[PDB]
Amino acid sequence: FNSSIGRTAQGKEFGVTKARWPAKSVKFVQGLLQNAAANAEAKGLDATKLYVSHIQVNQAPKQRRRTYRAHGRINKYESSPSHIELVVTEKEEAVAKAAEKKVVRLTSRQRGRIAAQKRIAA
Amino acid sequence: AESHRLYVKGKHLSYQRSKRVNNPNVSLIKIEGVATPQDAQFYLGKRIAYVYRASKEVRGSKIRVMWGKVTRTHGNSGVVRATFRNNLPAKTFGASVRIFLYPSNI
Amino acid sequence: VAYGYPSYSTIRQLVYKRGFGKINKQRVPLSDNAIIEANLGKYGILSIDDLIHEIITVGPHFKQANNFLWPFKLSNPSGGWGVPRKFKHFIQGGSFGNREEFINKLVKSMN
Amino acid sequence: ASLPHPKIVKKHTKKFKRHHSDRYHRVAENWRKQKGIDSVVRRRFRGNISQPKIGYGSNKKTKFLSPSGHKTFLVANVKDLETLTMHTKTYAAEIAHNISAKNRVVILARAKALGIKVTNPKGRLAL
Amino acid sequence: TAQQAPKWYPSEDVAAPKKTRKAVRPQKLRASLVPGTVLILLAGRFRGKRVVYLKHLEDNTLLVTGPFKVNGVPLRRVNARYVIATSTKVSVEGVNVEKFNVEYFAKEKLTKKEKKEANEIKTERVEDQKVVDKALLAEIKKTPLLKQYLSASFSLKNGDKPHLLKF
Amino acid sequence: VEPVVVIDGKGHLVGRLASVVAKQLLNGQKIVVVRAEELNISGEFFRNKLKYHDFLRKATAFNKTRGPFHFRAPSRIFYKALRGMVSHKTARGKAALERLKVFEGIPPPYDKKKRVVVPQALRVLRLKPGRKYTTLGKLSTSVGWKYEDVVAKLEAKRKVSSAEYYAKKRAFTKKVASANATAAESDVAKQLAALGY
RNA sequence: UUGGCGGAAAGGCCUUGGGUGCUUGCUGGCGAAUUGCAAUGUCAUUUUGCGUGGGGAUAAAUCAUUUGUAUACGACUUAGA
RNA sequence: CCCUGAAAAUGGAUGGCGCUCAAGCGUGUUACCUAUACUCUACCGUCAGGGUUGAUAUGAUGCCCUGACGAGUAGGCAGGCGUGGAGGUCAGUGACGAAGCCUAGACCGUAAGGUCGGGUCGAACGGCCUCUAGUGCAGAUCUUGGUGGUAGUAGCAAAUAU
RNA sequence: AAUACUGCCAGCUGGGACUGAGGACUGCGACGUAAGUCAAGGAUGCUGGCAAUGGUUAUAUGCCGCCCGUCUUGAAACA
RNA sequence: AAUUGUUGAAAGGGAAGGGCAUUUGAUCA
Repeated sequence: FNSSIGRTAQGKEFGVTKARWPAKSVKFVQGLLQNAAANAEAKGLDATKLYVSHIQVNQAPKQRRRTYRAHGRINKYESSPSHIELVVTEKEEAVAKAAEKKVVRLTSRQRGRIAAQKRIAA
Repeated sequence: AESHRLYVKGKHLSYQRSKRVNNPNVSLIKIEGVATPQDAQFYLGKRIAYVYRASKEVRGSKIRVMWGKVTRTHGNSGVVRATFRNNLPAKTFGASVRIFLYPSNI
Repeated sequence: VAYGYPSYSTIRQLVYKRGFGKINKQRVPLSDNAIIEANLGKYGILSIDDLIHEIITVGPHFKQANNFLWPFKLSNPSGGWGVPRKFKHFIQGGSFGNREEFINKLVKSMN
Repeated sequence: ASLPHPKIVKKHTKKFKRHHSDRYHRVAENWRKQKGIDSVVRRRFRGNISQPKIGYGSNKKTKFLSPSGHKTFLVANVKDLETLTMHTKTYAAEIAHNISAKNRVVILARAKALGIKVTNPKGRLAL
Repeated sequence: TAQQAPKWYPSEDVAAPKKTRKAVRPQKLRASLVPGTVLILLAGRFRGKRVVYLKHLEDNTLLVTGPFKVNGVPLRRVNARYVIATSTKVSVEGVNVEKFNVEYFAKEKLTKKEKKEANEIKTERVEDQKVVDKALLAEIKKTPLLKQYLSASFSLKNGDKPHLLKF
Repeated sequence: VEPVVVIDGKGHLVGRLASVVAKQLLNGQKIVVVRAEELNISGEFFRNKLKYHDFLRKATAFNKTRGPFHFRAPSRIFYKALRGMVSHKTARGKAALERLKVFEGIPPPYDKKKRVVVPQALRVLRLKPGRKYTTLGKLSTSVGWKYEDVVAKLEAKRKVSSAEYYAKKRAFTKKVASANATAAESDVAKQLAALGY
């Protein structure tokens, strides 16, 4: 959602040219972040390795309002409330156990060929 | 021996087609060294192989081959018609295929 | 149409290869002399050779012999029509018109 | 355990979809003949979809035949399963979706006892 | 019942096939294929290697030899469609090939479940091969360069057209 | 046969050479064309100049930067000729185009390689004796090309170097022929003559 | 390994001396199989990361403030350890 | 044959590239490519000509044999799928899960449609032979409800000023 | 005399592609003195490999493909 | 369902969407 918005040099670090400085959304996100941090502290997760692994913003039911236009016409003037959710997680990913054996099927000619290579090579 | 080849080089030109309609079931193969149907009527019934390579092993090898046979001659330039068990992906309009010498009558 | 004088060899080839009879308003193939005798024995014709003879030499029962035979459905000529434009006269360089004895080659190519 | 039958061939393995089904959401994926005066599908131009025709049928000898060679029969109880006692070579049982597991296990046991193939053996069963 | 009843059930009685008037006849080999002929194999492990035709087995595969002191192909059976018969020929008179036959090369079909997921030759077979190749080289040595010719392997070079090459 | 085929542009008809090279590229053979400034076109110099002026006249009215790009170099003219012959819009045509490499003169990575001529696209073999032709280099330098002298000097230097190389090669070839003649008149020579080779 | 030539895209070529193999130019010996009548019957190259040894040095840009030869915002042009 | 006669407005048409003992023009001869065209074969449907109660054995509206054909707007006829209800039957299914919904999962039927596997879910539902209709949507500037591009855009600039 | 051209062979033969429908016998024919056999009212024998072929969907490639319904002789229309 | 946000997969030189056949990726008896 950056149609017909102004450009700035503060967004150059992200590679984009059009960026803004929202206020209400930033305060709401910061409040929910502090709530998540408090929840993690209460649960027992240290804040050293906590990273925001999920976030989601959906549209809430609209609060209908009214506006007045020319020639005695009534138009649509509601809001767009947000449903915000977020999940922070402790980061821990060193290595896995890979896949299974993945047994291959060998033709008789293929088996003879590998036997020949084994017999010939040291 | 520096050369170990038991086949004949061929180029996949295109399918048996028309101005606006093409038939993927039949392809056209040009044989190097053949210029007329009189000498093109020697590689008839021979098996053509497209030998391509993928990045995933199927049954121990990453090289997969599509097989077909020469049906008849097409044109006066030595081009021949070919019918494959599975039609060529049409991305190989100019690729190199191997026409084997079997079944051999000579 | 293209029409011309046929020969015995091409008549025999036509009757042998694409020879079909008309029995009970059906196109029953002629692979034995029994069917020909059953459907044409009243006119003295009882074999495929007799039918060919009646075709080549016009006789008393040529009308019935021709009516018994289904029209021959031939294919396109194997060696081509030999002309660039079919819809021109034979003297004008096409398949349209009388071909006289030249019809034998075209008939055998198409058969 | 199938009777010797000719290889099943399908003249059209694809699904006949209605025109503009992928263009408009109101148009569902159910075939409807185009009756428009200038409909390209109805006029059967080159490069458009193919209308179903009488020629796309299947051989009556290999019609209604599953790839396993057994005709599909819907069953709901043991008494229904007893119908295919002397016809197990051509017909295969199929438990409907409304039968609970307590009857499904009994139906499967009876089918195994009588040598009747079931097209859905792993249905509503514990993993 | 979800489905009421099939009105008529097909009879589960198999029908015998009709009598077929398709007899078998011996294979008619090509005029260029005559025992003692030098052959070039096109497909298989020993492709390009040159061999000698000895006997026509009853199973429509030619008995061929790769005499072991020349190139190392064993006494085998080869299909008629995977061989090119060269012009040169070395006779095989005095070489007994009556012992070799179809049941000589017994497959002994491998076991089903136990596949070679990991990890031989008969002394009788070695003995027959030695007996054959002794006389084979004894006759072959009468003409120059045949031993080196058969030891060398056939290959196709650039500019070589098989339709104009008289193999 | 050769993975890359080098074709000289001397005395070669533009249209016939373009058709041959386009057919080869569609077949799947890598082709590099050198000395494209020496290509010859049938008709007179004034005729081809008028044709090129007519081509130049064509341009987009509202924005001349989006109109036809009338390239002036002889190599670019040859490339445009082949592009008018190959379907560049399709991916196959694009691949055929990338298979092409057209240069003016004899590049450094191609001076020491064999050059091949097209017998069915040569002016001396197709044009009637006494017919008027033109030079692509002269046409380009009259139309607006500005690098006629540079390529001429480079070609002169390359010709001098190649002449020295051919002098050395001719000396070596004479020595080899003398060695073969001395080796002749022997039993191996008679057997080879009897067996053809 | 010594030297020379090549700038158009040189990035390649020639050459000097030694070492490491082969040499089918000619004459011998040894083994080739149970891969079963063909089933591409691999050995070439285009990138990314990983692991092992030798080798080369420890930097800039943007935002922030400000300048004005610049401008709607961008952007341009400057400066301040 | 060619040339003057022969001049119209965005930049362009033998399609263009291009072609000159032509790849231009007239004529003569072969080879080559193809239409849902022609010949044969496999399958489906329709029509016509027939056989088949000497059976346990049922569907003679069933089965099989032979031949021919298969385009199409308005329109007519015929054969079939599905929806809301009622009668007979399945002594039908189901709280250990009925209906509904979702499901680039599977099967059958050329097709309308049917069926299975999994998740959600919570009290009803289905097959067979018939009767009945308020029985099938893609449009009618269709009636109602909700939702998108525009769009975080126009704009929130009269009335002296914080 | 030979040869060119045309037409005939119920003369022979080499190579390649598609198709395998029907399912105990019924008929028309040939070989064989005779048993019996056959290319004679629709393909069988042997052998090899695997227990990958193939179905659905996404992308890619070669070709084709104008927007649904109505009015109209004429629709995709700048109706 | 229209619409919207994240995760997972694919494509994107002035459109997307479809048909004729196949390669590759995912999945399937």
